[PDB]
Amino acid sequence: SFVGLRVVAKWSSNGYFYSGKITRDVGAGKYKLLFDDGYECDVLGKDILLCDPIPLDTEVTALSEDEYFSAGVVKGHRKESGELYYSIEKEGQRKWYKRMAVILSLEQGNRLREQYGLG
Repeated sequence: SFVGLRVVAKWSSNGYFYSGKITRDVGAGKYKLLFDDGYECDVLGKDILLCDPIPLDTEVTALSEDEYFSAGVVKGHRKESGELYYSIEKEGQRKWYKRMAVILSLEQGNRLREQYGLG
């Protein structure tokens, strides 16, 4: 089963995909998500990506500490102390981001559904 897996799943009300874990198989292609912020919703398998971590060379949206957002490209993954960090390149410069600071826009997550989606 997919229960217990880390995924990146769409939040339908804004179209963005967020990291979380499947907690239940609701049936018929639907799954219960527990997002990493503690929000929970049912999500269709087609809107769930099996990528823990989000892949190298993927376009993502990085969250900066003052509620700004920007696109960047994943160039690294690191483990430090049981936690995942992403190295994100924007305009030739790389910066590190914690897992919750990296999300996918609708257009960024849709690109991945073929290879990673649970549809």
